[PDB]
Amino acid sequence: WKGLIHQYKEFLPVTDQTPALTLHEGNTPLIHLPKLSEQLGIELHVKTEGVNPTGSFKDRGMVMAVAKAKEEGNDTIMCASTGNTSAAAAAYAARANMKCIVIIPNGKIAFGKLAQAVMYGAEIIAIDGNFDDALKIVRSICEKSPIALVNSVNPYRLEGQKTAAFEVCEQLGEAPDVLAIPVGNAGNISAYWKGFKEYHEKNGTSLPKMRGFEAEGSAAIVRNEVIENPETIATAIRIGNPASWDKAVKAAEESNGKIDEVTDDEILHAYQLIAREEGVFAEPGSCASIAGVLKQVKSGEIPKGSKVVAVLTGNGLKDPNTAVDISEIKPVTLPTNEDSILEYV
Amino acid sequence: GLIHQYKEFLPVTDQTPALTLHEGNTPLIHLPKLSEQLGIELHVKTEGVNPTGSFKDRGMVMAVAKAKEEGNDTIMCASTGNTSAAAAAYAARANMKCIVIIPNKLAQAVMYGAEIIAIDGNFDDALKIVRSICEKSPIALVNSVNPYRLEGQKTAAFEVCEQLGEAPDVLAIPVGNAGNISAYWKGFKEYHEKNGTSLPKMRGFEAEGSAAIVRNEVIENPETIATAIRIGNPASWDKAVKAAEESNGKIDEVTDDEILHAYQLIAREEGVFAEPGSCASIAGVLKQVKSGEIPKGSKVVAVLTGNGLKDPNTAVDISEIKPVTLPTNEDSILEYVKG
Ligand SMILES: Cc1ncc(COP(=O)(O)O)c(/C=N/[C@@H](C)C(=O)O)c1O
Ligand SMILES: *Cc1c(COP(=O)(O)O)cnc(C)c1O
Repeated sequence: WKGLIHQYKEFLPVTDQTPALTLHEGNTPLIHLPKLSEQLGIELHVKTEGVNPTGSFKDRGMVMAVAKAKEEGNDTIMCASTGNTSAAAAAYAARANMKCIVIIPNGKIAFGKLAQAVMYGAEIIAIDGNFDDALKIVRSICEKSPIALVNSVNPYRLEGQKTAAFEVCEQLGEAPDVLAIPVGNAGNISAYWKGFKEYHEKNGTSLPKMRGFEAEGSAAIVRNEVIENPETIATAIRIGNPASWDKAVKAAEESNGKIDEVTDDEILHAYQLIAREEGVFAEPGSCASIAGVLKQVKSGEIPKGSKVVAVLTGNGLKDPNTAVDISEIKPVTLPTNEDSILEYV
Repeated sequence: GLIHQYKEFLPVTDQTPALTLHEGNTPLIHLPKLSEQLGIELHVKTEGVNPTGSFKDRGMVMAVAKAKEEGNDTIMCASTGNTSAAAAAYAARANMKCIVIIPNKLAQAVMYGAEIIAIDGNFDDALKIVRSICEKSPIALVNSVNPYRLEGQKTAAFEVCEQLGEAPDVLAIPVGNAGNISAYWKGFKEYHEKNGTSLPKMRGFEAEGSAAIVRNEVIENPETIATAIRIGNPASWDKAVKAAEESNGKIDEVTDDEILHAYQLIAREEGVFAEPGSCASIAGVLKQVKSGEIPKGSKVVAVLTGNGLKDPNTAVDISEIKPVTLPTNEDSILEYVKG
């Protein structure tokens, strides 16, 4: 396995002049969750994108966007980020010998992502505004500067991210009934749908129902209005004006899917559920896909017996502070005695 | 699944459950820029992509699968580090309880469902009581003395051979308790005798403040920023020594400054982020290339044992890249961007 550009070049806008950039991204596990599957009465798998080199699915788009930006002659890339896009941008820039400038919302990106941006060598600019404010600035600057924009409005980002749908079909042996996915800036749900349509066209696989889930306090698509003050403890998807809004809606309509919302309480519960029941640790915003499966299994929007693939978009180590916060452990102190300890259990 | 992939090398029976979190098969990444600068062909085995973020997962999936096979219903260890996280995730995946005993970060382990119990002793007291409990109950001990952890961990050497297409000249690897260097060596020997691959020189690296094997003396209070390898009395000490001996290798030491320098270097130059303890393998490669013990033109695999996200505090603390705080205003941001 030598990275996405090599593996899927047949589906990518790459030429012999594209730099052979890779951090061995892609090819992530599709993990069957038999306990949750039996509890829910469905066949549930998780695409664990936390295994990608910078710990999220953003690596898929970033390797494409950075390579094309280099192929186009740039020495500098820029993005706004809730943390995972900036971490991917900074790593691939470092790998590609390019400068990386990132604009992040002060106090609103997970601590692991800040460590990454710092430990990849990005020029980090923190603003008092939110992600939506940062993206507006970054797009404005890149219109007027010799700096390549690598946010998801760069179409090369979606070309890389659609490979995830290719893998899901290859790993499941068929397309799933449901692709459940978190929605922040909405590029990823759009990319998966493009991937499923291209695979349907080339290989005959069926078309999943695209089921996206915003966080309630940032569910701009669900509310059908721009959210000027989005909030959620799942700061990855704390995004109130998704730049791929229309593409996401088109993906739900064309796939007979839906973009739904889940509450923060529901997110945190799914967050603990997969770690406790299956040994799978994903960051809170990723667990919106699992909260969404729980919500729609109950309502019947996901019927029993469905083959469901939920995307866990980011590693749980991205956000140590949420895990520390909700896992209040005040361990009992016991005498050093076999009977004391065994009896307490 | 690692157990499935390598069952011919593993104590797998028809009764072994198919336990997996899809650990293993981790990337082996060529570092072309560092390679050019050093005059070697340098690859890194990036074990931080394992499920809990450490190579430990290799050994824990094997130990827990065997524990479940025997009919235990609980896993127990005394630890606070990556061991506790790995044991707890595989316990949860195996549908088993997990108990961690600590002397008076654990959040990941607790997320996986580990029950934390503190005792009024030191870590030695904790390991002693864990062993006594496990000897008398259906609670399996998964501290480092559990042999199945070495068996699991040896698969990393099989992967390196299959990923390179040959054994490397040099396997550079951190040494904490020294389980890992012995697992890799055992794996190379088995792969050599079965498939004809060559035998690498095993090059282990301790942090100088915790370098018990290098100093040939138990270090009572070991020190280093690299918490993963702050082990003052390596449990697999002699096994590691014989591994370096059988393989014409060496166990060496690196300073914290060297570790931190490698830490920052692989991240800035190659986009590869590993936890500080892991970067001892890179610091040692730098040190032994400069000393000629790694000759120019060697094919070298350095093992990056853990995810850099394991330790965000060191990353921020030691870096001089500090985020600059700017008004939400394009003009002031453009002017800084040229500034
Ligand atoms: C972990 C995680 N999950 C889901 C999403 C949302 O995916 P989307 O709908 O935007 O394609 C993000 C987005 N992170 C971006 C916005 C960032 O890091 O800047 C994310 O980091
Ligand atoms: C456990 C660990 C080590 C030490 O490996 P040993 O087998 O004890 O020599 C090094 N780095 C990380 C990240 C670890 O988890």
